[PDB]
Amino acid sequence: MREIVHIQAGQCGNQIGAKFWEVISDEHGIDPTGSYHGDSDLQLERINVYYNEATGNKYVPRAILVDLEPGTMDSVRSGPFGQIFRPDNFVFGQSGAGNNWAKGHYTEGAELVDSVLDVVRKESESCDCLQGFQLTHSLGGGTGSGMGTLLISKIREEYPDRIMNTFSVMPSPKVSDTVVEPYNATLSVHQLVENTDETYCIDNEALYDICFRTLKLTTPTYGDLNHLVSATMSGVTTCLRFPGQLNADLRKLAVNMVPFPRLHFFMPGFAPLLTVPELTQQMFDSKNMMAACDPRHGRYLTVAAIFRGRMSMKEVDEQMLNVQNKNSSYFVEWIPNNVKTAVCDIPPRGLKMSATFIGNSTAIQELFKRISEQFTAMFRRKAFLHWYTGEGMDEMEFTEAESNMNDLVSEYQQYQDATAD
Amino acid sequence: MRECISIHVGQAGVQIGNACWELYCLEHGIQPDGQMPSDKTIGGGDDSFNTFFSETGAGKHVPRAVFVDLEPTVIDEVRTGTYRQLFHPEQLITGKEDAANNYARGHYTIGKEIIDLVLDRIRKLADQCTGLQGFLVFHSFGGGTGSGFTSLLMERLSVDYGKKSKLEFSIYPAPQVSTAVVEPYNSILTTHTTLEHSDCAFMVDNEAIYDICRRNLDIERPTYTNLNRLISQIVSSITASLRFDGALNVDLTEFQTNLVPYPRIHFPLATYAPVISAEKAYHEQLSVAEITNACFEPANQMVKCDPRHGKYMACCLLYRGDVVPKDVNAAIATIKTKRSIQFVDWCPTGFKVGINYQPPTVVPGGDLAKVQRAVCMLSNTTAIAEAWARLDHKFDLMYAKRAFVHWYVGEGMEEGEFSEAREDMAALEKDYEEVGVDSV
Amino acid sequence: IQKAIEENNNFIKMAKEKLAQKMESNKENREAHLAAMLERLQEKDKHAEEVRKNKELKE
Ligand SMILES: COc1cc2cc(c1Cl)N(C)C(=O)C[C@H](OC(=O)C(C)C)[C@]1(C)O[C@H]1[C@@H](C)[C@@H]1C[C@@](O)(NC(=O)O1)[C@H](OC)/C=C\C=C(\C)C2
Ligand SMILES: Nc1nc2c(ncn2[C@@H]2O[C@H](COP(=O)(O)OP(=O)(O)OP(=O)(O)O)[C@@H](O)[C@H]2O)c(=O)[nH]1
Ligand SMILES: Nc1nc2c(ncn2[C@@H]2O[C@H](COP(=O)(O)OP(=O)(O)O)[C@@H](O)[C@H]2O)c(=O)[nH]1
Ligand SMILES: [Ca+2]
Ligand SMILES: [Mg+2]
Repeated sequence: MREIVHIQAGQCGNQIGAKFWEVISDEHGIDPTGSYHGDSDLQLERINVYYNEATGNKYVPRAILVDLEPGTMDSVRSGPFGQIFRPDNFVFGQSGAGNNWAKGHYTEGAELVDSVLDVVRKESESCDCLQGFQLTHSLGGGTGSGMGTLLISKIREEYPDRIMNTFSVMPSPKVSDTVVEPYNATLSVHQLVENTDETYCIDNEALYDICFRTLKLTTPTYGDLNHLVSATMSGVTTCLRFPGQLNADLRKLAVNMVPFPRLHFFMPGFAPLLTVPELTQQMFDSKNMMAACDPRHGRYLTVAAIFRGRMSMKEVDEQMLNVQNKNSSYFVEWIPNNVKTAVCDIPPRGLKMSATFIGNSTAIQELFKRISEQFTAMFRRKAFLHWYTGEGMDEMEFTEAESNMNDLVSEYQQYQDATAD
Repeated sequence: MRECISIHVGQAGVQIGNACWELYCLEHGIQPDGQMPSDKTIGGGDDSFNTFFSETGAGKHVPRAVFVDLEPTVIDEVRTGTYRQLFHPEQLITGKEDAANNYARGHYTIGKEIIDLVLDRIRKLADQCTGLQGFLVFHSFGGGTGSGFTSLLMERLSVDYGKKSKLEFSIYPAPQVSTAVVEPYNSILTTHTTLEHSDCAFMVDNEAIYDICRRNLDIERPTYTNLNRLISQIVSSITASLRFDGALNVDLTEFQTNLVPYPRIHFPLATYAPVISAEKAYHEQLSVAEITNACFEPANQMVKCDPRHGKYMACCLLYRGDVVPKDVNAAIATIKTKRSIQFVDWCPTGFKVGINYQPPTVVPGGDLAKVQRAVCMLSNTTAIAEAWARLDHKFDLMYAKRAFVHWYVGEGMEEGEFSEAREDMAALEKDYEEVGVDSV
Repeated sequence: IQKAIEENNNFIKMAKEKLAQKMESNKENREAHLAAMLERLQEKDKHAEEVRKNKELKE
């Protein structure tokens, strides 16, 4: 088969990582012990993408759990589906990053990365045909941010012809009171734009605004935000996990989603938070995007949409044309037929039908401009710079990450203004 | 003798192979286990169906076919399907990693790992032939294997088999069932690369087949299964002259002489009749005149184009079933005095006719009504260049911005190959224009 | 008949040579793309050494 090796680093990575494994374990009908107790053969046709099959029909997640502090490790191991993960695939330090990107990337993390790579290599070598890696982490912290981007670079050195996918959670003052997060985010984006092929931009600003403004969840907990992430991560992997024709693997998705290598930052979307018409209208609405960007402030380069549940497939085709026709100005004309629609007839838990959205929109610059706005004010202040230079970092490495993100924004702007003739 | 070896490349080729070889088996009364009670020459023979089937001592009739796909899930369905006993395991070849809708991976990165093994298995079939006629290659234009690996195979076949004839059944991309945004790139790359190595290519526009299934068969959302059973009927009509004998039977090679006036102009337009549902065929007999006139309704063509805005360079009618020349001549005489039929000035205007008395066949539970007589028209029309124009325009839109080109360069290709391929397509479009001009 | 043999051989020859050049040209380009990638990854490892060195020369 075509196996994906999952990696979750830092606190955020392990939090959303564990919920991801909880949701897809139930969708594939395996219990926290690892035995299968489902009813549909479609659950097992492509199970090897995410699970290792052991003796006695025992399915073990192909997952590697990493963090510079042993705290989160006990949380996952004690939480549901904690006894399903492989004990040897737990790689935890004791020092702790403390939201220092330099610690995760150059100092503390550089000393644990090798014992992580040993686990990556052991899982990889047992793959029938490894297709690539997917990493869950945040960009505002130190481990998931700094070490997460180190692991990606290290893995790319040994597997340069494989796909590197990430679910990167973007920082927002509405969720985390830590003030230095725009430093860690900018330093990370400098790495993700160079060493990843596909990055799902999970924006805490959007997750917060959705819970607060749409779900009416004043004081939203991390459990509320991660319920959206889990439903999203389940949606954007449906094509990998169940039998399908379209974007069935990580490479075919990238070819359909990435017209230029640097422009590989997707804004996902989900619905509902029904009829096929309003399922389609919601998923293209700014309120249902998991990135705090308005798609009607830019143009779509490419779009992938998967519908889940029992529904009329004629109606899905009719309504996807309707949205593209009535919003023709918001799709670049120099890429014909850039919107692709998939349909998986096994719905998620709780919903009779849902819709997941993956857009490569030039409006994503709004997210990078937000980070740059915070970062640039902090850099002039030179506020909290000794903690980074204290680990041996230079002031230029901050400047370089800034100008690279300025280029990314201007490159997204260039192709938004581009025309066919 | 005159054996033909079929090669099915990629999902479309493989899945169309299942429909074609299932349909062939039903036409010849061959069972899923390969036994053919009516065939009394056990272990061999010179019969017409032996051009496509070999025979084992145990009485099994085995398709002279190779199935190749750089991923195993499509061919696995053949290995475990109703007709798994029909094929020897060595005829079904699979890699581990597909081309990811990338011509470069199909032709180079992945294809080079398996090209030699495939050619060895094809050679193994050829050595069982007493008079190999040529190859039939089934593939999509859009997929990475169908485009990349096919063109690699066609190049290698030209080296190992010289000028032995090579025919294509090419699936032309349509957005209703498209799987990749880069299918125009793969289409132009494989067309440019195979052009010198193919003698005749029958394009099947998925949108043409999709529209016919919706309008003529009342299929709300046609699937690949609906399309492939219709495609196999057109393929079965074209190969029927090789697999059956008859007084009025005309070999496909005789049609080929008429269909290809110049080497590069080898893309005939296919038109089939009658495509009708059981519900509609009830108490409605389609006469020879009705199905023949239907061949000149653009709604019934395998490729979306308007022959009324083009010129004919050949017109072949391949009838099968209850058809007598008398009715054909009457139907043709009527059509010639009512249609927009214009031949180039350097070619005679006569229609070439073939009749196979074996009636059309349908697969159980299929959407096509079983009819007493069918016809497939093979015409060489300048209008087919419209299909090139649409593909080239979509290519130009993306290539102007170099969208997705980095996926190809990363696998070893150069921008010069894109421009070289597009320049060849521009020359081909001019070729179809020049052949349509009147003589001085 | 000598011309027909000649032309059949010339087509096989030009097809064999045109293909061999493409696979060689493609092998060099793909390897050169992989080599440039690793070199860029290898120069960020060398940079990390300079950073870790700079922390030891800070005390
Ligand atoms: C008295 O005033 C204040 C006192 C403190 C912080 C602030 C204010 Cl105003 N402000 C503004 C902040 O935004 C908090 C933030 O720290 C946080 O991550 C959080 C734990 C508070 C931080 C310093 O900017 C982060 C990194 C530079 C990080 C700091 C560390 O974590 N380690 C490290 O190497 O780097 C460190 O040692 C463990 C503990 C915490 C520091 C101290 C300095 C408190
Ligand atoms: N008519 C028809 N076209 C098909 C079928 N299956 C795939 N295609 C077309 O083939 C093109 C995509 O290539 P595929 O055949 O899916 O894949 P492939 O040729 O194996 O190539 P890879 O993508 O590299 O695996 C698109 O134009 C599809 O619409 C089928 O059953 N019928
Ligand atoms: N949505 C979400 N964000 C989280 C979670 N845990 C941490 N984060 C975010 O991660 C950022 C801080 O990094 P964190 O993951 O805590 O630390 P690290 O291990 O040192 O990288 C903040 O922006 C948090 O909002 C979580 O469970 N859910
Ligand atoms: Ca016999
Ligand atoms: Mg395939």
